[PDB]
Amino acid sequence: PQQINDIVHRTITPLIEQQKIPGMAVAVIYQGKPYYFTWGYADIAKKQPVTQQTLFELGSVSKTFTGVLGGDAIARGEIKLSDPATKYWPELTAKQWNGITLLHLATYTAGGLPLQVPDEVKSSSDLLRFYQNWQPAWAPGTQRLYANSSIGLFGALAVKPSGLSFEQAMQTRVFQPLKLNHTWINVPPPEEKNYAWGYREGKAVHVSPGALDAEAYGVKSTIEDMARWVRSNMNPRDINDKTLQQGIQLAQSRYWQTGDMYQGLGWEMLDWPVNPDSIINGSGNKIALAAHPVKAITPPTPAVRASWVHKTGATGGFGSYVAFIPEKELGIVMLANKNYPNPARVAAAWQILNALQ
Repeated sequence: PQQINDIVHRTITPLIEQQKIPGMAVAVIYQGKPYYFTWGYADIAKKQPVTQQTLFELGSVSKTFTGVLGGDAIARGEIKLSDPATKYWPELTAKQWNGITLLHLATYTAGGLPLQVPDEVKSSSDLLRFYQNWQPAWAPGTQRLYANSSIGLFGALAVKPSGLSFEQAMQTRVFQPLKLNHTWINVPPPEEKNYAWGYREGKAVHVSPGALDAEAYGVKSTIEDMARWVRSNMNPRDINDKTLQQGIQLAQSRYWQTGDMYQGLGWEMLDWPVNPDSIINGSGNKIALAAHPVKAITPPTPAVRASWVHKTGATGGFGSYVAFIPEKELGIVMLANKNYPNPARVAAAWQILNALQ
């Protein structure tokens, strides 16, 4: 339908020009079906254009994969969200960890875990020392403070019963069943040809290694795989793998309320129809990174199909966004090789999906 083409070109074209994005890929999901768009260059210098094969850094959109992998392990009976973090990390003996559960880690409510794992942390002993000496600001379950060190630790612990590394657990239990065949945490040598460069202040960059990077911001993927990721999270019931179907549903359950937003595992949700000012303003880092009081939802609300489900992600050189509405079979993936302001991403997505409603 040419309607989709129209609304996308009228929305994304000025976005690209205004934000000076070198390359971009967009998928709209309309009635379940993907429609693809690509602009500009994956590699400016070599004049390599963006394609449907082009790999982008997803940044914190990675956390949605981490949430779903966590859900899958719950469904496997390997972990429970109410389990204490120390149950999977006996060497973590510090006083302050007593009441902190997996749920808290996964939902940024452990009590003030920092945004980033410190650059100094470069070994297993370094990472233990980091968490051993960490001193919470608040009691568990009182404040949401968005943080890589929180959901990152959730991911590393959640796979401990499987006996597999986070990376292999993720590939074998999530990517592979969903045929995300060009989705990587570590881009192998034959695929690096497809790996876009990111651009920051004019320079070409790739995300640097860091502790817990795989769990928090380390996934790379194509627009096609990302379209498949969205369709899967929109309709888990059409997936063969039953623990994965169940994990997908657990990640969209509502564990907390703050303002108009509900916290899932990785995913964040709002009731649909949604107030556009709310998600646009909410996505800006002055709000998104701020500490906010939370309201426990007990029992956690089963995945609500009348939802706006969504996640932003950034690295130094990349900016990504994913949003969908299960009840409407409507969704969008935006991948760009420049990190541009979150509210601009959400405004563009809103205007596209609102026109298609």
